[PDB]
This record gives sequence, structure tokens and C-alpha cells, in this order.
Amino acid sequence: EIVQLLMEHEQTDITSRDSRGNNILHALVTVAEDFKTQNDFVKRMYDMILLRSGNWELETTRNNDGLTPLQLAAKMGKAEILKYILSREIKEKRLRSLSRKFTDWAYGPVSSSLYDLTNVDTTTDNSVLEITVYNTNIDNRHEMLTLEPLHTLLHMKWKKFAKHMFFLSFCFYFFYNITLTLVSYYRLLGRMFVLIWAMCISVKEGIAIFLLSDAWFHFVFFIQAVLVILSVFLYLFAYKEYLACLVLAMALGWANMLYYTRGFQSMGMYSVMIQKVILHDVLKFLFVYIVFLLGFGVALASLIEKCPKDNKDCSSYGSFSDAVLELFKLTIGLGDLNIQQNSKYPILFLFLLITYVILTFVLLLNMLIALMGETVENVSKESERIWRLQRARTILEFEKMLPEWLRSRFRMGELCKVAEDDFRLCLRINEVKWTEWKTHVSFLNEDPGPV
Amino acid sequence: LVLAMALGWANMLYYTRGFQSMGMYSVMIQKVILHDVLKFLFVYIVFLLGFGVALASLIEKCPKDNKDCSSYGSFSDAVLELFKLTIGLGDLNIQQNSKYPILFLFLLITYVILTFVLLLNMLIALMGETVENVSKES
Amino acid sequence: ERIWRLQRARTILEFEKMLPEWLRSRFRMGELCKVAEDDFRLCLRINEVKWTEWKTHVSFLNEDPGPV
Repeated sequence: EIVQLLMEHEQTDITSRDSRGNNILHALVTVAEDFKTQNDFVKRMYDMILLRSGNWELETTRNNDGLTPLQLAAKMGKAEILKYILSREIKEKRLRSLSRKFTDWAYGPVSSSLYDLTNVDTTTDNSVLEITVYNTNIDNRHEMLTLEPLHTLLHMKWKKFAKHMFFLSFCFYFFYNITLTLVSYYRLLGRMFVLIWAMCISVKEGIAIFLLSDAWFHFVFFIQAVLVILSVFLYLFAYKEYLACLVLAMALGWANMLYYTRGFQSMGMYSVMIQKVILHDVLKFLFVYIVFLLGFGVALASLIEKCPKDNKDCSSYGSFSDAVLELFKLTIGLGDLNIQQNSKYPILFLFLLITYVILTFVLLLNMLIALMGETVENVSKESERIWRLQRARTILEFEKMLPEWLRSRFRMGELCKVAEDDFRLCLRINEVKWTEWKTHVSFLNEDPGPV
Repeated sequence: LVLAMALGWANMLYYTRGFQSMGMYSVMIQKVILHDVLKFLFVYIVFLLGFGVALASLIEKCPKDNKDCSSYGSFSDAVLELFKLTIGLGDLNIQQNSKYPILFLFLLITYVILTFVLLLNMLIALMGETVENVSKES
Repeated sequence: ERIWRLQRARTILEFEKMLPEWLRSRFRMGELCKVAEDDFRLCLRINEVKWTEWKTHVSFLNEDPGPV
């Protein structure tokens, strides 16, 4: 009521930017915490204020940061307000311009909604899409992407070219790794292309990391390329030994191949499960297990510190590294076990060695508990939100790798006419609604024909 | 003939599908082998090749005509040793017929770790859907 | 999680008991505040936010909402 009173006065200045430069709309976007908290009233005030001023000025302006209110809601973790903005259908014939969501035709429950892509597509300097995707500050990007226009843009771009580009890069990397394997196993015409590709990806990864738990793979590729260039430079020198590092990069290369399983749906979910959760858990598991290994191997080597007496087979665990290897054998089940000689207390030796096994077993059971507990519900949704998010990030990466003229050629979206003699980009999406029935007063085209 | 025998005794499982308990049993077999196991097998074959090439490369050091000295000599031999290891039958030991025991051991340990983690993720992906969808779908 | 929080509180109290009087006096959490009728007592501050329950705030110690 007070807002109505204020807007009715002619002395009022709706367009007044504060010291920070923000309009009313930027401010409201700075406040939309979530639905469970507010009960979604700020959206109502946004709508009312727009309807009080039939113009584009408020949404067009920028703050001192240089961002529209839309770009601002994308910058923050603000979804409901964005869902509203990107989907506005105003029945008022006079204020039809302000709407972004348009119904081209509604013969019945089937109808083609015509969304708008003025500052949403990647054509602008900073699109809503790049803003949503290239910020890890929010931790809500999945709820941001599931919206109609952005979701459809991403999947249509994947349908057009990005699938081809990803398969292309995967084929190149597959060829590269096959060449590396052939070179290493049997150790010139192929090695040249290998080295050139290595230097290319080295420069790429270096630049990307200079620009920089998602970017780990960049460091992985960088390490692989560094190892490859190092081994190839050392090869020129008369050093047979240096070549030993080659297989290391090869092994690392195969880890990089895991990255490309991120593409397929099932394989992608499986790969994210490989990457994140298992890292988080098994890294701590491995750290504690290694400290156990050291703490027990030192003791065992100390007990068996007794002299061998011209018998090395009697000196099992004799070397500390040898003792660690023997416990590795034991936990896996490789090492022939027996009551060790050269121990003043063989019974206590065996007791400690069995306590090792019991501790390792209960430790395995602990990690199993942690994994099965996390795997219930958090893993599914988290892995989906990570997978689709990384896919969209890489889609935009491929799109940025391109030049201007090709992008122009593609031209996602169709130019279309909106009332009041306007022409703008739009996106057509066919959708059905059985629950709601109504006379479609707001329709762009009388004839529901597709063409 | 013998192959058929094997396949034949894999086919009796079919008739187990009659019983309700054995019915859900066989259907769980089918669903798991279709969904989770193929991923494990494929990517594990990938790792087998990626690591066995390197193992054979290091084992390229000639044993002077002694297959026992330079274990992991043949590529298929190294893969068989890796299989025994993942089952635990092998008799591992630092091979004097090698230029680098340190790198050999580190790579073998990383292989074992990766295999264990991959098996573990197979188990996790199983448990994830285990509770809700399995019973009803079966 | 319950046992974790519980044992962490136990440890915190143990370490607090390990300290001397003067360091404890230094790390005293809370602040003196005037409540009512020449009453000065210790208090703990928590800034809270509520978007649901709307009401004209009648009862308040300080007229100016400034932190200091």
C-alpha cells in the first residue's frame, strides 16, 4: 500500500540510482533469499513495480559494477526471481512489450512458447549463461540451469555441434595415446605429430591454468605435457635412463582419458563418482593406512633387527622397505607367512602382526560404512548437478574456442516479430498443459501452423 | 562340446526364474550385469592395457634367456600376473631383471589402488539404487 | 554427529580448565550490557534475521541499531 502511495506521486523518482548505482530492481534481487524463507512476495513487488512503469529503462540500466538486474540475479544465487523474469506473460495488450515469454499459437493444450534471448545468449559481453556457469560462488547452479530457456539452449547446442567437437577431441586424444603406447612399447614419422600435439596441449593447459574441484584435469594435462616434453628433450641426449619417465606420462594419459567418460550419461555419472566421492574418502583412508604401515613396519624391522647369520631368507622383513612390501603382500594376500625368526619374542611378533590385520579390516569396514552412508541420496543429486554443470561449462568452452563468423553462421534462435513493431531474437519451445484451460487471448499468430 | 556344457550350466539359471525368490535373484543378476558390471570391465581392461604396456617396457631388460628372471616379460604374461595379483595368487617380488625397481613398485601399487577403488565404486553405484528401485523393478 | 559434538565440547571444556586465571579472563566471551534499572550484566550477542514474522518492534534496549 505504501509503495502504491509512493508511486502515485509525481515527485517520485523510480529511476533513482543509489550511491552504489543500483535501481529498485537490483536491490530486490539483493534480497530474494529463498522461497521457504520469504514466501515469494518480492516477486510480486517486482511485477507491481514493472506494471507501474511501462518501460525498459529499469531493466536496461547498470550498477557501478556494470550489471543489469538480470545479470545480478545470475551473479547471486537467486532463482525464483530469475524464473519469473525469464518467463513473463503479460495479458495486458498495452504492456505486452515488457513480456519476454510469448505464445505464438495455442490451438489447445499444445502451445509454442516463444522466449527471448536479448542479453541471455552468448552474443553479449557477459551473458546470463556464462555468468551462471562460470561462478563457483553460488553452489546452486543446477537449480539455475534447469530453467526452460537455458536448458534448451544448452541441449540444442549439444545437438548441433558440441557433440561433434567433443567426439572429435576424443578421437584425437585416442590417436595420440595409441601413438604414445606404440612408441614406448617398441622403444619417427608418427613421433613428430605426437610432439606437435603435445606442445599444443601444453600451451593450451598452461594458458588455461594461468587464467585459472573442477579444474584439476587442467593440471593433470599440464603435468602430462610437461613430462612428455621433458622426456622427449632428454631423449636427444645419450641417456637411456631418462626414457624411463615416459611410461609415467602414459599412465597419467590414461587417467586423462577417464575425463572423456564424462560425456556419456551413465559413463559420466560413473566417472564423477570415480572422481569426487572416492577421492574425498579414500584419500583419508589411504593416509591413515600409510601411517599405520610405517608405524608397524618400523616395529617389525626393529624386532627382526637380529642378525641374519649368513641367511637372508631367514631375514624376512630385514629391509624396512622390504617389511612394508611384506605387509602389502599380507593385506593383499601374497606373502607366505610364518613365525619369523630373529625375534626374541615371536609370540608378541605374531600378536602385533595379527593386530595389524584386524585394524586394517575394521578400517576397511569403516570406509565401507562411510561410502554406503554417503551413497544413499547425496551422491545421486550431487553427481547429476556436477555432471550437467561440467557438460555446460565445456559446451561454452567449445563455443568460445570458435571464431566469430562460424558462431554467426550457427545463430541459435530465430529472429521474430513482437508487438509494437519490434523485432528480436526468440526461442520456440512446444509444450503441453492439460490442467489449465482458458481462452487464449494473448497469441502472436492466429493460425497455429508451424511455418 | 565343453563350451556348450559351460553355457548349458549357465542356462539352468533360466529355470530358477520360476521361483519368486530365485526370480528376483535372476532378474537382479541380469540388471546388474547390464548396468554396473560392463562399465567396470571396460574401464578395467583400459587400465590393464595402459599399465601392462609399461610393465612389459620395463621388463624389456633381457633376462639372458631366463623367463623366470624377467617376469612380466610378455605383454599377456604381465596382464596374467596383474590378474593373479587382483585375485592375490601371484608371488610378487622385486625383479633384478629390471632397470628401475622403484618405479616398477610405485606403478604396481598405484595399479592396485586404482583397481580397488574401481571395484569400490562399482559397489557404491550398486548400493545407490540397491534399496528402492531394485525390489520394485525386479 | 551427536557424539562428535559432545566429545568436542568435552575437550573444549577440558582445555579451558587447563588454562590459568588470567588467560581465561582475557578470553572471556560475552560483553557487559545495561539491561534495565541500573542493571549491568553479561550478555552474548547474536544477529538474527526473520522474513516471516512481521511486527512493529516495540521492545528494544538501544534506539539506534548501530553495532557499537
